[PDB]
Amino acid sequence: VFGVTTVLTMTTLSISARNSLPKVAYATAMDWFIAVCYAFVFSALIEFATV
Amino acid sequence: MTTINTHLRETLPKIPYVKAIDMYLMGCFVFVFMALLEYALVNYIFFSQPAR
Repeated sequence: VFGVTTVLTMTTLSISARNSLPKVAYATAMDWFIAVCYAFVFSALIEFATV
Repeated sequence: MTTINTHLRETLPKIPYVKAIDMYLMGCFVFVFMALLEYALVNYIFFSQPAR
């Protein structure tokens, strides 16, 4: 449940952040921060699987 | 997946045919559906042939 809810809310946050600014091909700093945090969640799940 | 679909839906107009993005999202929906049905199948026959 931790995993599913974290991933779901993270996807919702990622969608929400993009609407604040116009459609741009490049990636903003906000996008990099969100991607890194999403990677941290994914890494937590990977460490779960390893253990 | 439904959240992604609705957010995509609002931006676009109401066109009859099927778009490429719609084809991809439908494919992903089918993948998730088949995963859930596969779990249901596993749970259905487990008592008789758990090794299966």
